[PDB]
Amino acid sequence: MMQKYIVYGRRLPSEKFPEPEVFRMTIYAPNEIVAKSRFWYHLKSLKKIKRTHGEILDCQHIEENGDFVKNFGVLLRYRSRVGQHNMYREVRETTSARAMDKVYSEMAGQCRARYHDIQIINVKEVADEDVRREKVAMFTQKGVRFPHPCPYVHVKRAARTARFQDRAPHVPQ
Amino acid sequence: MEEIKGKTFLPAIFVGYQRSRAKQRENVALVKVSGIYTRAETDKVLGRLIAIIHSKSGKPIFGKICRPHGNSGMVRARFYTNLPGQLMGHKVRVFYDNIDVGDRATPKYERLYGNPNATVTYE
Amino acid sequence: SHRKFSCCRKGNLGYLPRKRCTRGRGRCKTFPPDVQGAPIHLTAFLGYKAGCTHVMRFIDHRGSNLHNRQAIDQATIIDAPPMICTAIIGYAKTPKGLRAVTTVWAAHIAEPAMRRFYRNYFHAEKTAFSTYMKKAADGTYIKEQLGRLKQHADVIRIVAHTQPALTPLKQKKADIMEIQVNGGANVAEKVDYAYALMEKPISIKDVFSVGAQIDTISITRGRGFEGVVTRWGVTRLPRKTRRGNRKVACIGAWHPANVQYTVARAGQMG
Amino acid sequence: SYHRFVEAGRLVYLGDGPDKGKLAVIVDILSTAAVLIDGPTTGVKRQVVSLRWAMLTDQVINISEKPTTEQLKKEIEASPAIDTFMNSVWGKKIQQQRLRAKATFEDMGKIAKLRRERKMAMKRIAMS
Amino acid sequence: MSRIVIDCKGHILGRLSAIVAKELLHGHEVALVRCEKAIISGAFRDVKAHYLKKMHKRTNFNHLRGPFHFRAPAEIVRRTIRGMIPYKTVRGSDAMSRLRVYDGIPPCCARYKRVVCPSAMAYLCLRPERRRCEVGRVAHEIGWQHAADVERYEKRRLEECDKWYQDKIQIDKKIAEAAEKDAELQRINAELAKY
Amino acid sequence: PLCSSMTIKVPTDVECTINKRVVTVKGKKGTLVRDFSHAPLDITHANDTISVAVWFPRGKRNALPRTICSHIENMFKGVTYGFEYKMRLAYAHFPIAATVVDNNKAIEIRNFMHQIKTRRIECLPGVTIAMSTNVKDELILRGISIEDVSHTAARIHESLKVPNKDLRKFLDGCYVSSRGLQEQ
RNA sequence: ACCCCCCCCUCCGGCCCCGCCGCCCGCGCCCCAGCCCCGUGCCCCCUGCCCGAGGCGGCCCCCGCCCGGGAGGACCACCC
RNA sequence: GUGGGCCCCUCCUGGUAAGCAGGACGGGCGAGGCGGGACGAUCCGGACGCCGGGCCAGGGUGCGCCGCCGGGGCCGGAACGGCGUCGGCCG
Ligand SMILES: [K+]
Ligand SMILES: [K+]
Ligand SMILES: [K+]
Ligand SMILES: [K+]
Ligand SMILES: [K+]
Ligand SMILES: [K+]
Ligand SMILES: [K+]
Ligand SMILES: [K+]
Ligand SMILES: [K+]
Ligand SMILES: [K+]
Ligand SMILES: [K+]
Ligand SMILES: [K+]
Ligand SMILES: [Mg+2]
Ligand SMILES: [Mg+2]
Ligand SMILES: [Mg+2]
Ligand SMILES: [Mg+2]
Ligand SMILES: [Mg+2]
Ligand SMILES: [Mg+2]
Repeated sequence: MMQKYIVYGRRLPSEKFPEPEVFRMTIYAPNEIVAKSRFWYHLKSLKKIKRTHGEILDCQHIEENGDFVKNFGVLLRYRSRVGQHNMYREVRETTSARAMDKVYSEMAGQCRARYHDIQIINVKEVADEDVRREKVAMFTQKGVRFPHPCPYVHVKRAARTARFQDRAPHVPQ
Repeated sequence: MEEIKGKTFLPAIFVGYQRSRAKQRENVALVKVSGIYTRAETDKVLGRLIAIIHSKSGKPIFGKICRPHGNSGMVRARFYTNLPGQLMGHKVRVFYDNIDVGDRATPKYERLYGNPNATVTYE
Repeated sequence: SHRKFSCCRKGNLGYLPRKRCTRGRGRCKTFPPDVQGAPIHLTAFLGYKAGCTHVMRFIDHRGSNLHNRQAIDQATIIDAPPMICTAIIGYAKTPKGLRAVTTVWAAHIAEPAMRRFYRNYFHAEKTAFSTYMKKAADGTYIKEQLGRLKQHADVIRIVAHTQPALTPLKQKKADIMEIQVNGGANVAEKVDYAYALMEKPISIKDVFSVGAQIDTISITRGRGFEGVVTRWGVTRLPRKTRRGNRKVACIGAWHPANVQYTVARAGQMG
Repeated sequence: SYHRFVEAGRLVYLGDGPDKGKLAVIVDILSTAAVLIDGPTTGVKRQVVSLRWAMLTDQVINISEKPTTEQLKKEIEASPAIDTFMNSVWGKKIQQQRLRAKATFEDMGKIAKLRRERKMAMKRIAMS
Repeated sequence: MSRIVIDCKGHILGRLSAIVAKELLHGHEVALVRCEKAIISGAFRDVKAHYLKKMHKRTNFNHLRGPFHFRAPAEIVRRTIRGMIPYKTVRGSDAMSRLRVYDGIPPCCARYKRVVCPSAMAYLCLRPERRRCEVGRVAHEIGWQHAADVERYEKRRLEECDKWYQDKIQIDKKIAEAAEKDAELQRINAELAKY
Repeated sequence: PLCSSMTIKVPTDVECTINKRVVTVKGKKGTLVRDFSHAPLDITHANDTISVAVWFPRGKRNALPRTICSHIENMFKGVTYGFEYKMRLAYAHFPIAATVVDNNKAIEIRNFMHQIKTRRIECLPGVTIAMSTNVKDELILRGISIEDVSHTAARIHESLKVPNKDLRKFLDGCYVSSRGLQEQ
């Protein structure tokens, strides 16, 4: 559901400063209306330009090619009930937006932090040798094999319409 | 049943009226059709003639299937005459063939007060 | 508030309700436990209470203050004329308890047993065991019917009755009771022993022995409707209580707003 | 004592999702929750699924490390692996489940009366 | 309108109760066999204290008015199902009267054809590290007197059914030999097109 | 990791048969059976060696493979050599008495701290108990199953308890002194 | 482990066996494993829609008082 | 006619505090049906002639009891303790 957007903005031009500077950002958001709001949240803190005093020049939407599985490293900050913290996370996904979906669900589940509690500092691709987290690194290898981690899930699902049967089914492994 | 005697059919059940926890709409019946588990596979049984046997007269009551209900294969049906509570848990027949019962399968509000702007002729 | 001084409740709540007994006589509800291999023996008998006396006996104890001295003891006397065994019943242990297989009666049944089947004997028309005696005449039917108890039962009992024409009682009909056969080597040996007792008398010297211990089961003396002082043993109220001192004063607190089953009330005693 | 493993080139049957009912092959392993699958001779686009949807067959296809939808397509067709699955008793049942999914209400009526002829024949046989 | 006969071995108590209750209200007759082999998730001792805390609740002024606490495994299952039924109405009392519960498999059900509900069986429902106990063992700790009798009867029954299977095996090799009745080979091939 | 695993060496003198997490071992001394079917394990018997493995360990499942491998090693020493526990009867002023009975399947104890109660402790089957014929006031427990030998020695220790006294001063009892293998 | 649960012990709807002596109803049996799951990932899916023996499981029915004594008792009941 | 009011949200004063007592903008009950919050004059929605059809707010969707699936994680109450488990930051 996440999407990559590039936003340009600038302070409204005046007599003291004709041709103000242009600032660009990369944003991940579910749509164009949330993305432009998040651009004004940062430009107000980092550059002290409220939304009343500036204008947005573009909301570029960028669609990425998948088809191969890469590593990503996300540097972010979030807020808990006792303060603010920094954190680095690693994930394997096919596009950057999909890697941000995975991050937001792990923050929501293990830290209970929602979307507006989180500021993304950095998102970059990480080559296989340079990985630093054990979970990701296991799969950055040649020849990884494991048996199915939950084959019971197949059997139960079929038993939701086939409510009564004549023998208890097996779980092939 | 001397006119539906030889008609093969698909089994069904009358589970209850349409309701909430506060109110109950007796003019629509909820019906369970065997082999229908999805809202999508309710199209096949949509709009077809059904029947239930009132086991005080022994005669059938005829009706039709109108809408689906929920996500899980339930349907809504309207009968010629609204059903009594005694009939819950009983079996419903979904006929595979066609039967011309005239207008004896249609609800009582649609037969009269159905508003055809129509008149009383007086012969 | 808390009851200020400590004192137990009056009477035993495990003998409730205090109603009249509805069983006719004392009924033996349990039997002694069977021991696989033990010598065969009978476990019960039925008598009538005759009287009390006292005896002098020489005490042979050890560590007691009566170690080599004489004591006077009270004894009770029970009248036990011989009983007649008339039938054999078997039961099986099932997931629903004890269920019976069949009951095999004797070929010939006496007058004291036949009278227990009728309300008035002189007036009634006599049709008890009329067909059974005809079929069972030839003894083969008994052997076949005993051919089941050997194959399906875990517990064997004999049916026996008393002879009330050998007592000073008024009744003329017998009292009928099952007596369990314990001991033996297997089930099949306890049915050969029960058959060898059919239509025969049994003396009490062939059940109990001298110095052994027994249990006595009966129905107590009756006193009719009786109040709380005597029925339950509660304390009698002081002399200047307005409406009488043979009562329980408080029969419950305000809450709960009912009378509890643990409170003493008047009714049938004995 | 496992005989079916999650690995590159393992053939799977899709049991849920919008591609339910189809075969496909694994090309990459994101984690213990998800894979990259791509079956191009059966009608599946290269996508990420959850391992909760994939049923492991007993067949592995020999493939390269990072193939492409064209190279995989000719790698698959070289192997006889797909044709042996369809001959097994699982593959035969899948075939019948595709002729009993198109049925219409008139046809439900016809199948139902046939089941009444089979039930009564097998009883007119069991009585010797 | 046949009877649905369910072998309760391996099933979760509450997940099986929910199924039976919904079937009863659809006008179905249901029997349940081997109630002492059903399963309750949790450690046996946690399950034990839970059933001993129910037994402490009785009407203070007269225990004959109070909740009755049944000790056999079949009756525990039947009281769980009544919690999922509007049993104080006529529609609800008709549903209870259509239900039967049995410890073991007794002769009145011994030739019925059985079924299972795998969506409520513990090997598909519970994680491997969760503790679990059998209903029969809980009952024996709160007062059921017949644990040993059900086992003796179950043992004799399976031996007699194990002999039966051997002769049933041979019968199938004669019943199924009947590929010589063409008037059925005309039935199978038409069913072939639609399958 | 995806798998946690340990491996052990199978000695030349035993036979091993593993099937559905039932390990049966047999050499000269005897034959042993254990049942590890209460844990999720992937055991592999192949090429005269044994491996135990757990797929996707999360918490205390990583604690399993070394436990099941250690129990199997005690199942090779017992079937080869056997276990031997030596206890010592200790006392002050009241000699404990000890008679082996039941042809070395039970022991009686008398006169512990001058007491009238007598003590009877039966051996778990497969265990034998003899008085020392070398050094006085000492018992010998022998068997192939290490759990069985240790459970019997602890049941003897638990039978001789001094009640209601300062145990730091009253120290009579029967104490395990040597936990080792046999020596033939 | 004075605790808790069961036995013993008190009451006990219902039920069973035995004495004297007919009705009705239904048609369906492998077992055991889930980190061997032994080759699975099905069958059933028509209770009349055309089904309707024997065996095997169910169901119904079947039994007086008054009167007088008492070891029983307000009246009744209970035991004779 | 009324000149006994009370409650909610924000903001306050006395009091250890109170379902205590006294003030303020706006709203409600009073004098507001219906659904939901198990249950409640005031909370969440929505404010009302008599009907038929459609759409759906608030709250929810194992059975009682109308309605559910797919996916990613984890597995009343204070100071103060925890080599329970999963995840981080600094050396
Ligand atoms: K007081
Ligand atoms: K007092
Ligand atoms: K008193
Ligand atoms: K009271
Ligand atoms: K009372
Ligand atoms: K009292
Ligand atoms: K009184
Ligand atoms: K108690
Ligand atoms: K006692
Ligand atoms: K104050
Ligand atoms: K108002
Ligand atoms: K922690
Ligand atoms: Mg006075
Ligand atoms: Mg006065
Ligand atoms: Mg106030
Ligand atoms: Mg007013
Ligand atoms: Mg309400
Ligand atoms: Mg429902």
